[PDB]
Amino acid sequence: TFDDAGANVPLITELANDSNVQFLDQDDDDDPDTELYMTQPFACGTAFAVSVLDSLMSTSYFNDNALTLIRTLITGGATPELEQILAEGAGMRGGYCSPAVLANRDRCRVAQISLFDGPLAQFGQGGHYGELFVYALRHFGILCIGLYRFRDTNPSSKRYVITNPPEDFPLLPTDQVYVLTYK
Amino acid sequence: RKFDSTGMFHWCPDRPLNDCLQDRSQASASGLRNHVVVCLFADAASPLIGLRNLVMPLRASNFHYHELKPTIIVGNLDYLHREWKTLQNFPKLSILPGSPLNRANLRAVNINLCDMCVIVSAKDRNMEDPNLVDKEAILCSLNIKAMTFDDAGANVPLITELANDSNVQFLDQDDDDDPDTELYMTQPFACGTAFAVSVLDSLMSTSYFNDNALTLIRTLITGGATPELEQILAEGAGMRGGYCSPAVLANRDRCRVAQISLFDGPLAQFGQGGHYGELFVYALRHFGILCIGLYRFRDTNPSSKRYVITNPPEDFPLLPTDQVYVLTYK
Amino acid sequence: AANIMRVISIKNYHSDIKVIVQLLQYHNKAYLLNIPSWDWKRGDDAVCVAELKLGFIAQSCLAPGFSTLMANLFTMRSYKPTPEMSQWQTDYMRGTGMEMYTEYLSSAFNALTFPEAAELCFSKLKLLLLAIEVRESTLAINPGPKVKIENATQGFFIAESAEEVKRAFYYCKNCHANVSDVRQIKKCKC
Repeated sequence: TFDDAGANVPLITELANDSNVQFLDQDDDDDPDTELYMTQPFACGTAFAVSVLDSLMSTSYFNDNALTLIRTLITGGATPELEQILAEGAGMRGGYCSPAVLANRDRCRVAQISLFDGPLAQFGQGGHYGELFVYALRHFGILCIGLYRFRDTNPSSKRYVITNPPEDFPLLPTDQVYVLTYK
Repeated sequence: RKFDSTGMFHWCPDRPLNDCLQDRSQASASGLRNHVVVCLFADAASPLIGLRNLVMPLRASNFHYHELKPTIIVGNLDYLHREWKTLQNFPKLSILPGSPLNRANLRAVNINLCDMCVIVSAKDRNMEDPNLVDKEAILCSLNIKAMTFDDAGANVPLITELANDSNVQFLDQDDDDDPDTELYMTQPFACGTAFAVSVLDSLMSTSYFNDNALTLIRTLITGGATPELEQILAEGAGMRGGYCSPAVLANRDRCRVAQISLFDGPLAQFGQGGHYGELFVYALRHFGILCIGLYRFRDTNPSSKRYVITNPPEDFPLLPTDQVYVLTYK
Repeated sequence: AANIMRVISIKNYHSDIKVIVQLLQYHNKAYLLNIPSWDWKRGDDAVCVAELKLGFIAQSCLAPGFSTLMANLFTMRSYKPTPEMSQWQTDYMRGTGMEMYTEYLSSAFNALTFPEAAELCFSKLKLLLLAIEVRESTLAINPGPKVKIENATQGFFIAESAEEVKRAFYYCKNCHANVSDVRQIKKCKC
């Protein structure tokens, strides 16, 4: 508890045993037979476990390029030049940069934007995900990939993740949008 | 210039390890070239391998001081403090503390300019997995062999001690040896890039059948450790030395194993399509140089590997790229 | 250490085998980067679970649920509702039915800007195009109006199955069938 709280603070926990997710939060009411990806703490992004990474072996085989995309995103841009420069054992060499390399500072980033205010709030006010997607793409180059919506729409702070909603999927002014952006 | 009290080795007074410890920088500063690099894998608590037996033959009195190869050891510092009590009397010796797998250590050391890189391990010689025992030595070989340099890589001279003779199959590429081949027939052994303690086993039987033959091999490989030196070390006071009388210093002239090239100088006339018998008789008579074998490029047409031909036939042809193992007094 | 010695043995036997290895530690990747035959242009790869787990949670510090967003795309799962599910669980589980797929954009996309191709691919084909392979070649993610689609461009899509993304290869525009039902694209031959 705090003074000028508690369960409101954002948490993410790495778990060694996926089952222990059942203890991690209250007002879950999940059946303990549920697999990790369906549990409330995983569906909200409060839990993570190394087991969900296993199909990176099979996807590395079937399409190597897809493994390089996920990486460019999650590493923030660790190129194989950096992996080689670190393998030289001298540590991470750096300093001031030429404009020619510094050009790469503009890359796509995973960002989150809120429908509560600003130019997209007109879609939060009872619009649809397809209207939002087309508008944001065209006016801003902002490519939307999912929603982060409050589970308690009526009172906890939990939110859940909706990957790639349908074109006609309704929006709430409290929604937040996962986007890919150059700004 | 000083010597061990028996005249046989170059010597200097004791020092603290911190007089010979360097840093990546100081080292690079050092103009190392034609040196010997020792890549030493050890834990602080691991058994003493006795690197005096590596550094002593390289510091014999039959070399002039100007032709003593500088020596640098890359390895664990806490281990080297335990070893140092035996090393502290040898000149032109230095330590760069750290992992030999760290590429910045190898570059500071000028690994590309050395006359030999030795890969050696003090780690547990019978740890759990028979394939894991040599992983540090194999990774160190493959690491150095894959580097690149600027004003390379697989060109640098390497010798690796192996704990399991079979692991020789991983040690190099463009071998194409069948893994059923015994060590002495494998490419890395035939070139002198690999060594393993198993090849020493018949020193027990040869010690029995002709003791004198065991004293020859030793006089050569130790660079001249006489039983007087073995007794003087058994007195526990360390290697006593200083300046020497001409009467003991007379022993500075001893036979040494040397290597000479048929590319230029007076013997090149034999490299130009002569025969080993012509070379042998000529060198013996004019120089007292007794030839015992050849070191010839395997790729005669393009890698730097060479192989060893012990005692060729009298009519055996020569190439101008051959090098000759010889016994010499100069 | 054991898995590095395997890749050494495999590459020593034949250098040109594509090797994919799981690593538990990121610093151990340096040892296999130093193997003479290791080459990521040849498709060799180290799936480093330390590098990956900490990257997924680090992106969650930037976008809170993104570790869940993104980890669901890389495992095959499938939507199978039950009336016992809350409404939010049916939305969530539909999202878990997504995976990320690679397919060639049809020639109908040629010389569109990437934004126009993404508008088309979303609105008409019901597919979320998010990146393209630009010709050596390199991956570009959400590239701006300055980048055109070109013939035999591979695209990266989020979709419910592999049978969905085929539609991007099959799409003809006005040269054949291009209207109404997403089941109606079929194959056209113009």
